[PDB]
Amino acid sequence: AMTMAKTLKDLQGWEIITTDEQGNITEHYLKRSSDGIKLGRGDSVVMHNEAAGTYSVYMIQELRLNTLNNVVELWALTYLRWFEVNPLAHYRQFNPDANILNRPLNYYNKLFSETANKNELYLTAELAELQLFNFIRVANVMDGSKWEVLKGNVDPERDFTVRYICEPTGEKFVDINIEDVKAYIKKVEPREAQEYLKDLTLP
Amino acid sequence: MTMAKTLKDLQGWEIITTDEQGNITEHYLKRSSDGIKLGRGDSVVMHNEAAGTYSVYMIQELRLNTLNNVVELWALTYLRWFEVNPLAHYRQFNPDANILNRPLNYYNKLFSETANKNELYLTAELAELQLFNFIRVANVMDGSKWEVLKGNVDPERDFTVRYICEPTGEKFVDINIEDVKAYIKKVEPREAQEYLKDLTLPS
Ligand SMILES: [Mn+2]
Ligand SMILES: [Mn+2]
Ligand SMILES: [Mn+2]
Repeated sequence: AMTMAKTLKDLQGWEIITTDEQGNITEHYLKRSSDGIKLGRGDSVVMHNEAAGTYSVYMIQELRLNTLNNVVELWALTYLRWFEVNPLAHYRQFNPDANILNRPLNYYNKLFSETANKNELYLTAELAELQLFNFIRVANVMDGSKWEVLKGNVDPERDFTVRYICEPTGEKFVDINIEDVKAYIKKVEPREAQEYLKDLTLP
Repeated sequence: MTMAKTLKDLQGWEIITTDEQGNITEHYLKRSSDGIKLGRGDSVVMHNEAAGTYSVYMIQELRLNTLNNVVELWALTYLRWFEVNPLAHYRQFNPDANILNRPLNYYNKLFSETANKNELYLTAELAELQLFNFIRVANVMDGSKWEVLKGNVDPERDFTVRYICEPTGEKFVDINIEDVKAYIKKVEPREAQEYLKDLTLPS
């Protein structure tokens, strides 16, 4: 018998659970045997981003299954973290000083990095392929109102708030109801959902 | 402040911005150490740790953040032979063959044994690449040039492309990789991507 070499990662045993329009036994979702964690469209996740030397957060948008060999591809909408926001572009849209006054740019860079909610994410329609071996934890993303309520009890590594969707460049913000984006993502087809989201920030 | 470096920092990739011709607008990346130059249209061999082997892409956009010089390298994903759907491929190029013998296995074995392992298949699916995973510039040519270079190919640098297809390795449409290359560095990134994407869709 061919004894296949394994790695610790193989102990987790991510399982592909397929279901029908509502029940079980099509729509797929991933379940980790070791702890029961389940991932599917609409779920936001904290992933290790080695290129950034820190974590990145995404909203799973598609579990692509290759029926010929069970190879799975996890695709997700990319959120931007505070340091990916274009401060000036942001203030020109929400701070009258940016358009009325002529303050030096550094003024807005310092102001943003000093006042921005570091746990406020910005949804973008830009898809990225994720690898399960980089999974950190399920993210708890909520809108501004819930955030106000939870403010005093936030787990800075799991809880985040989203009020806008914007271009990957961190500009052109559009108010959104993240909870509804989530419901919408797991309801309509992948390409249709992403395209709708992509058009929200362009004329 | 003494900044901590890694060997990667010795390569020093440089950002070069030029007009629609040259000078000091479009961007290119140049590695100071060996002079390697990368820009839209260029196909590249990258290490793919998720795949445990290399992957090939065609750079489609060099995104620059002029606020901090952080660059994002986006590229069209090529599929390698082992990512093609044997059935669909067989079924599309040889077929009008009323039958299918021992499906999966006969097709997987047949394709892998008759396919040009150095034939890539373009897809309009974008992926963000990291320079620290760059291996070498790929030499992707059309079918005619490949026959000429046939007996003198470098297995890890020389590739031939004749089709664009869906990321799932099906629905192959004839394309001229050289023409795609000229087109990519000529029109807007999104415009180019969207065009390539529709090439395999009903319309
Ligand atoms: Mn980005
Ligand atoms: Mn790695
Ligand atoms: Mn793929």
